[PDB]
Amino acid sequence: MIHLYDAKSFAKLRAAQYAAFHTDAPGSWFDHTSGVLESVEDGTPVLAIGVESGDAIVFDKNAQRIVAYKEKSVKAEDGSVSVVQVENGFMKQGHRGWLVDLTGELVGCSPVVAEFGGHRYASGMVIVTGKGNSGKTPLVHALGEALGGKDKYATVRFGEPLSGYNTDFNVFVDDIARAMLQHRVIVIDSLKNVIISRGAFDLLSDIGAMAASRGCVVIASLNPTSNDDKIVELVKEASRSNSTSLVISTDVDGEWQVLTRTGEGLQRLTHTLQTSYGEHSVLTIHTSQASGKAIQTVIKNDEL
Amino acid sequence: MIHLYDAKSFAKLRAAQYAAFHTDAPGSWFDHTSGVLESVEDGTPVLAIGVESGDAIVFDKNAQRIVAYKEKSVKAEDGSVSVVQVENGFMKQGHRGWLVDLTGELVGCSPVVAEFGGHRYASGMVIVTGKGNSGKTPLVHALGEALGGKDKYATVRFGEPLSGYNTDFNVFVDDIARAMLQHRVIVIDSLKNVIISRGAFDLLSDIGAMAASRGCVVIASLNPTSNDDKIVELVKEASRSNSTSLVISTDVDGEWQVLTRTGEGLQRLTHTLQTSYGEHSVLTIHTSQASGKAIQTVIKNDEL
Amino acid sequence: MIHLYDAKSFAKLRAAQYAAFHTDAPGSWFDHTSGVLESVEDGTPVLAIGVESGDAIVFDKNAQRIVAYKEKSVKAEDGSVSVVQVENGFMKQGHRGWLVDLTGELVGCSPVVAEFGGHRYASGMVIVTGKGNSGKTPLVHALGEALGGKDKYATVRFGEPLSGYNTDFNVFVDDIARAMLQHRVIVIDSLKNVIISRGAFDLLSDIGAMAASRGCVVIASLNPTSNDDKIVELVKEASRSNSTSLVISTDVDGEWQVLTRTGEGLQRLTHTLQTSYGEHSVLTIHTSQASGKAIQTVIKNDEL
Amino acid sequence: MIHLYDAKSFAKLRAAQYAAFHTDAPGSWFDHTSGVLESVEDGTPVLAIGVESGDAIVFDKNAQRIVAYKEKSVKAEDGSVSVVQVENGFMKQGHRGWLVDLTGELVGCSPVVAEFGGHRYASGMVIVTGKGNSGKTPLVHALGEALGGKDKYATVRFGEPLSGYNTDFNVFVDDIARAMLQHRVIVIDSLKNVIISRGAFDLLSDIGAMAASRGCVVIASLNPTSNDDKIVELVKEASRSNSTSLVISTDVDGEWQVLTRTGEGLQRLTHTLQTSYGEHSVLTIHTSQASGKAIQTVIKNDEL
Amino acid sequence: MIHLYDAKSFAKLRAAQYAAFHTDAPGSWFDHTSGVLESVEDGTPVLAIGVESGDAIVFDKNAQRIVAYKEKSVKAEDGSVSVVQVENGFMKQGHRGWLVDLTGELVGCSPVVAEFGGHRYASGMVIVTGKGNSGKTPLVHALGEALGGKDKYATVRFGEPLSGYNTDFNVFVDDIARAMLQHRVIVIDSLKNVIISRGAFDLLSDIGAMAASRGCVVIASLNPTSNDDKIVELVKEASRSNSTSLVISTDVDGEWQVLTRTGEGLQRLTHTLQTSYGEHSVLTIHTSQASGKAIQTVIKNDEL
Amino acid sequence: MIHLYDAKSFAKLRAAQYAAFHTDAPGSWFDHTSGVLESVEDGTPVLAIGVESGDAIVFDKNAQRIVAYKEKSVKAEDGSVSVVQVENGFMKQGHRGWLVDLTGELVGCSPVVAEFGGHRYASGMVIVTGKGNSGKTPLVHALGEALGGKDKYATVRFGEPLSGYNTDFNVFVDDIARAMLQHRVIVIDSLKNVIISRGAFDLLSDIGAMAASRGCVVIASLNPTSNDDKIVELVKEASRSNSTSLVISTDVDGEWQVLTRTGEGLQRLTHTLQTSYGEHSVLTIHTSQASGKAIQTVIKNDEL
Ligand SMILES: Nc1ncnc2c1ncn2[C@@H]1O[C@H](COP(=O)(O)CP(=O)(O)OP(=O)(O)O)[C@@H](O)[C@H]1O
Ligand SMILES: Nc1ncnc2c1ncn2[C@@H]1O[C@H](COP(=O)(O)CP(=O)(O)OP(=O)(O)O)[C@@H](O)[C@H]1O
Ligand SMILES: Nc1ncnc2c1ncn2[C@@H]1O[C@H](COP(=O)(O)CP(=O)(O)OP(=O)(O)O)[C@@H](O)[C@H]1O
Ligand SMILES: Nc1ncnc2c1ncn2[C@@H]1O[C@H](COP(=O)(O)CP(=O)(O)OP(=O)(O)O)[C@@H](O)[C@H]1O
Ligand SMILES: Nc1ncnc2c1ncn2[C@@H]1O[C@H](COP(=O)(O)CP(=O)(O)OP(=O)(O)O)[C@@H](O)[C@H]1O
Ligand SMILES: Nc1ncnc2c1ncn2[C@@H]1O[C@H](COP(=O)(O)CP(=O)(O)OP(=O)(O)O)[C@@H](O)[C@H]1O
Repeated sequence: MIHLYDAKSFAKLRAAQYAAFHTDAPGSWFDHTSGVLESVEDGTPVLAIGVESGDAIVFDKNAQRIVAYKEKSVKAEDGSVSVVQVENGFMKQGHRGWLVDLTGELVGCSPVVAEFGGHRYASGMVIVTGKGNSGKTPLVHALGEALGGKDKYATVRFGEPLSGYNTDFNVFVDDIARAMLQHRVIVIDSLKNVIISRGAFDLLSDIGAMAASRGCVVIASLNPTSNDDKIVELVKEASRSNSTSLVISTDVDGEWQVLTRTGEGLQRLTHTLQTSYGEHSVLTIHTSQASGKAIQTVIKNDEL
Repeated sequence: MIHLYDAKSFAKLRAAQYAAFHTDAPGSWFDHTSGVLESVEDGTPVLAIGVESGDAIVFDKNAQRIVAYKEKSVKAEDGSVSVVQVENGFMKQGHRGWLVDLTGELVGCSPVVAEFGGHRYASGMVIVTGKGNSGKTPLVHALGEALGGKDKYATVRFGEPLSGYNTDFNVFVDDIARAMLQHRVIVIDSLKNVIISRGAFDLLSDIGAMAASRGCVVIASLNPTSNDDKIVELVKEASRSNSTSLVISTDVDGEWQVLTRTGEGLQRLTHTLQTSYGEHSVLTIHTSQASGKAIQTVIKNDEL
Repeated sequence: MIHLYDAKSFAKLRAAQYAAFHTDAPGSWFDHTSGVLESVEDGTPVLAIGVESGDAIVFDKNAQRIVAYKEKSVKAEDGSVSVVQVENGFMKQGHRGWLVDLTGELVGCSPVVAEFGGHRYASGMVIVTGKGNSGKTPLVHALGEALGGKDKYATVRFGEPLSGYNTDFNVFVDDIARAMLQHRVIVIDSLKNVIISRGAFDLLSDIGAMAASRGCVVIASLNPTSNDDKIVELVKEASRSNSTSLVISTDVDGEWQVLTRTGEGLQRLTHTLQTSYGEHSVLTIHTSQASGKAIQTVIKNDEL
Repeated sequence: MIHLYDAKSFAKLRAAQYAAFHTDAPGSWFDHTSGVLESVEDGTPVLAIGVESGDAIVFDKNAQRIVAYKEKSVKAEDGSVSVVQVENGFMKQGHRGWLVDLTGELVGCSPVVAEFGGHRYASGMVIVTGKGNSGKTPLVHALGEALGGKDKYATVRFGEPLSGYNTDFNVFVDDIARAMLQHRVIVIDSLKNVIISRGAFDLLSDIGAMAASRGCVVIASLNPTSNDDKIVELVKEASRSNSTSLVISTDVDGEWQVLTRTGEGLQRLTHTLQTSYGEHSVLTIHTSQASGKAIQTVIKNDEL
Repeated sequence: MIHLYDAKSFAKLRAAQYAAFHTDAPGSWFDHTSGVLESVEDGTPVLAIGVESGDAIVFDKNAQRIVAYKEKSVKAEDGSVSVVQVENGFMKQGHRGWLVDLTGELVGCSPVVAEFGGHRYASGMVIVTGKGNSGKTPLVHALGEALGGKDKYATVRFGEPLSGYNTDFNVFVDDIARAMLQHRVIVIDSLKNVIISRGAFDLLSDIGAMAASRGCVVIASLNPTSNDDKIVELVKEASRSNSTSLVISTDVDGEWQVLTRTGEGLQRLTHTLQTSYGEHSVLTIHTSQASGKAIQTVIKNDEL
Repeated sequence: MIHLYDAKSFAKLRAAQYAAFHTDAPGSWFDHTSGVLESVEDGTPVLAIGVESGDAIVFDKNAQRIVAYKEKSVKAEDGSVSVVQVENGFMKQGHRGWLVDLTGELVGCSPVVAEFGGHRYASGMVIVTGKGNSGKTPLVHALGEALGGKDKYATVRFGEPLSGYNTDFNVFVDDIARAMLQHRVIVIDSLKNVIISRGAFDLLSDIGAMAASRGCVVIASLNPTSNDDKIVELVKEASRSNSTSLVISTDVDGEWQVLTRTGEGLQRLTHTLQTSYGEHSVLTIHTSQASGKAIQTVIKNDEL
């Protein structure tokens, strides 16, 4: 919905967003939204995500797909009215994204999802990319395990010529939806076949906000393989604007750079990670500051 | 509608447009249009805006979406006839934009929306853009607060991978319509995912006139990230022709240039703004001339 | 329809086309077609113009839109048959343009619409463009007033982020049709949003011929802003081939050059105008030869 | 249909094609097909041409449009079967082009349409083009009158911002069809708006064969105005492959070069024309050899 | 269908493919397939070819178009099932290409179609192309006569602005289907208007296999006129991969190079042809080795 | 489905994926999945593959196409639900790929399909490409025979102008499905006509995963002929990301290099092959290390 502000209420919001990343307990936002979700009347639509065609499928709090749901309206304090309807397994009325308010007045945040090795990581979408010899898949799994901490991370596999890999987009968004509804740390191995159908474009622009609102983190590998400048710019835009955080490889093998967005219009943070391989290619992240647009852009041209 | 002129009535029109920006009390046009809107019969369609498909959703004077409205025709002074009809929540007959006359013979104006720091600001659409390190988001919010003055400003959030951000275009236009019907100062944070569906193209060409007719101001951040010459020219065209005013960053951090259109075919005004950050990135605009097309173009190439 | 000719009937035609521009009384063609129109049976469709989709809306002699009209055919001398039918407000049978013959055997002319400052001006479509500091809007209004002479000119406003400006294409062509049905001097302030839907392409291809047939003149500002070669070439094409006359700015502020097509197969004329500003930006045109395609192409490259 | 040949029957065909251009009486083929057309049962479809959409309208021998025609089949000696059906003014079964055999075994000819100034001219389509100052419209009309000889030529006007000019493609193909059915010499002023809908593409590839089969000549002006390499190649392809003859301007004003195709796979002929203007821009062609592909290509790059 | 192999059956297949070109009696495969076709039940669909839309028309063994055919299924040795159905003149079920097995286990061959001047020529599609002064049309006809030998060759004429030339794609495929069903040597004069609808793309990828399976040869002229790199690469791909053989012009007038594919994955053969003109441009081919991919590519760039 | 992991379950998975390629008995995965398939209830849909339009056809365990199958759902451990329904021969509900779980928790593997000449080869999709004089076709057949070992390999022929070659995409995917359902070693001779319809894009994205899941290998020749950068990049992408293994030619005729993906997140292996020709072009592979992305990219540019 829309929000109204004066100098004072804006200063307050800025303070709360700052706290959502820097001082709240890591993973607390996820626990809070998990509660809001379990307070939902059973069978009520809580999330809608676009399929290949541009249509959306809808799920309930138990990650069950709702095939039918008679029209229902809800007027928010905003004055606006939200209407949801599901016919034959597809949304007839409503919108993509969360169909229940998980944030209230706490919007534009980057809820800390976890702390590891002395650094706080943001919820939302993290794109792992870069050129060079550092492997993306091993890094995505090591980050998944690290941010998970005491919790197991969820792995969504898509579009790789390996055994058991799903290659159907519609199954992919269904896997993604279920993961976000049930797990704080999510790994997506291969955004590649996504980088185009209306569904893929929707996913690219919707997932980061979906995750940030839930307080969960989605870690997706994006190999900028092609040298075709039209998708190169797409990968770069995804890395710059549809991602809450960016993890990109450097000149030095095994070393990565993390760029974190801490809130709407706030400064981006940056830090470096060292990594190494153990048996069967299992990678470990070793544990042993603000950046301006100038810096941001320099990192981005690495994609060229 | 169309208007007829001879030298004398054209001169009177030019004098009136001049006063609409330079001498009318700031924000008085907004108060005037609020009265016109309130004098509308309850349930009568006053505003139509396009959704993603290119279809239009319609609202009444109370920012409530009209789903059913029997065909009704009105013949204007012009002799032309306006016909409106709404079926199943969508405009069957009519046009995008204001469905009631908010202007009469006072057309082609840039109704002054507010005065701040000794400068008059126009209603209509303001695009905040530019390259460099000066942040756009902090600026749109500071400008929203400053032009709001005694009034709170409305914030429409769209397409950012942050908590509570809507990413569905159809919800976005619903938020925009309601904001313009109820508030004089609006902030749109992120025109990014707009820069393409028919709905997005409609918004870009419709919003400035909608707002200028209402006497409200829509301050939209537009980060010219991509270097893909096709959207680059789209961003530049938007900044040059679809905006009533332009606020662009300079070589010096914290400093901005404001290019204001004062009326149809009138000269543009320019002035500079100095700004600084305080706690939690809250930005403040400090407060302590005509330009030609050549100057205009020079600023525009900053976009490259 | 088609016309048959031999050396003699061809010479007569060229003599008559020459007269239509060079010796006929200014604005006499418009008075004549006004006569043809008014002598039409009430309700008879007289003009069809394309809407956005490519469909056409139809008007009667009083600029009223015909929503229903039973199929009716007419056989001309040509032997050809014209069939017109209107269903649910849209043309089911017929063609875009004038539905009644306003020309007969007198075709291929640029009927003189007015004489001002010692120069004869042609009816049809005039595109006012060019790069530089010379203002397009002040110029079209000044031309409208001057060619209007004793008569007021009609102003059609479209696609500008200013008050009261319509931005819906379908309302635009309805405005245009009515203006041509009722006035000899018409100004369109902004073909910009036209420069693409089938309706827009249709308008660019139809308007010039429509106006010339009626003996009215349509003066349209076309700011060649974008540097995107695809539309830049569209602006040139429109300026070169869809315009009966071209008024383009020069290196000297306030100075313009006029290129006039005087008839089918005839030479273009050229003359220069000096102008100056008075109060509130009201512009005045001061009063106080054939060209070859070489000259014409040179002017055209000013668009680059 | 298909044709079978052995060395002897092929040599015979080659001899007949040679005679169709070089020795038959000018215009005799037209008279022959005129007879074949008048021997057609009244109301039977003889010609089908594509409209904008890609559908085709059909005419009878009197250039009357057939709106209904119950399915009918005809087996040619080829063994093949030709079926024609017209429903609601549109061909339901059949093909574009002549629906009655006008040629028999005499195919691949370039029937001499006329002789003038010591040169034989071919039927089919002639495209008049080129850069420079020589005017296309005056030349098309002078050629029309010259080839007409004792007969008047038919003029089809399309897409020019002049009085009485039709701008609707569907009316244009109807004018073209009628002209080919009733006249040996046809002039089309402006193929411009054709150079894209399926109808325009069809016309470009169909007209030359339509005319060549009838023994009529279609003279169309094609101004290679745009510098957009995609249509430049289109104009060049039209001039090279969809035209039976090409008339192109040279470095010297008033001088033209004619390139004539004399038959399928035969050598092209070339000659030069001198011209001059009389009163009201009436142009006269003064009256007082084989070329290879090398030569052909050189002429074609003139279009660049 | 699919075929299984071990070293031994693969060796036998390679030996059989070798003999299909090098040792079988010229044109014997065509005689063989004629017998297979004649043994088909009357009315049974034997061949389907695509029309412009991408739909397919179907024929019986007597080159008669089938408009109605009740669904019928046949299970091949492969285990697969072929189902055919024809409704309202169009294939409802089935596939493009031969609907009956003309090959059995003899697949991947280039059945020798004829021997002339001491050289064996393959069935399938032959594209005649190249730049320079050597004429394509005279060559396809001379080759049609030479490979026909004791038999007349079939000529399918398409898309040339000459008398009796069909320009409708749907008639073109009907002519092609019938020719291949009834004649061993076919000449297609003009693949030009093909080089795009789904039907045209289908023809390019289907014709070579259709003909090679029948044992017939289709000699198509392809004039690489345009310099538009996109169709240039299309012409080159057609010449390289969609043709069983390629006949291309050299630097010397009248001299051609013949590149023949002898089987799947086998080596290509090359030989040179000298030619000369006689009366009325009738060309005669005078009669008085393996190449590598490098040579292959060299010839191909001649197309640039 | 999705899988949850912590450090320990992840290490086990990587150990198992390593084993699937490095130590499991060659071809044992295929025997295992053959077991899963045969234990499926007759009639149960087991595999869905896309046809040209983007729709999917479905097969049972016996490679028979299912035309009708009433909606049936199944809930996996994942909690997710799989729903399959087939109407009129097409999948109404379900997804492309395997409709029955062939992998369970064992995902992301490249199951060893065979061992030949001291090298283990992976199941999944192998693309055989490269520039130069080394023949693709002889190589795929030689690999098919070698990896076949004691078993015959299945050959799927598509898009070549030779006898018996199918050129219809829908028959192609039916051939492919049947081959994977019934054979461990499969060769596709020509993905060329695939490199675009939704079906083609689907195939390129699905086949590798399908084959790897089954434990079968699909060897496809892909001749990178065109120099059109758009498809050149499509060939690289397919070679880089849609292939489980890549076999590409070198500077030395007869010599190839093999790049094998050994598992999800694992390193690629590389080895070189020498080959030679025997009778009738039958090729023999002679029998007698990890790579980094740098190495991999260098190989890829050989495509340019
Ligand atoms: N306290 C502070 N001091 C200096 N700069 C600050 C600041 N707080 C915020 N900023 C700057 O404000 C800017 C905020 O970003 P914006 O320019 O609005 C684009 P964004 O929306 O953050 O990302 P986007 O363009 O990908 O959507 C950044 O340059 C940030 O560094
Ligand atoms: N009094 C004055 N003296 C000098 N120039 C004036 C003037 N009044 C207006 N102008 C110029 O007239 C021009 C008016 O704008 P125009 O070029 O006609 C269209 P616009 O207002 O720029 O809208 P647009 O950019 O969307 O097309 C500007 O160059 C303005 O500076
Ligand atoms: N008396 C004359 N002397 C010299 N040139 C003349 C002339 N009369 C006409 N022309 C030329 O003939 C042409 C007439 O204009 P048009 O009818 O438009 C034919 P065009 O200009 O060749 O094609 P177009 O439609 O692209 O402009 C112009 O070049 C005009 O200058
Ligand atoms: N007797 C002869 N002596 C020399 N050349 C001859 C000839 N007869 C015909 N030719 C040449 O044969 C060629 C015939 O043209 P082709 O190369 O087949 C292309 P076309 O079909 O004529 O035109 P197109 O490519 O635009 O469709 C021309 O180069 C012509 O000069
Ligand atoms: N005995 C032999 N000695 C050397 N090279 C041979 C050979 N037999 C076959 N070849 C080569 O093997 C290759 C066979 O062709 P491939 O590249 O596999 C596909 P193609 O037959 O060219 O069809 P395509 O061009 O449509 O893809 C050719 O380079 C051929 O010269
Ligand atoms: N033990 C190890 N030592 C060094 N590198 C290793 C490694 N194990 C795996 N890698 C590297 O990690 C990557 C594993 O391949 P993938 O799973 O495909 C991730 P990627 O290659 O970064 O993305 P991709 O899918 O585009 O190939 C490769 O670069 C591989 O070389």
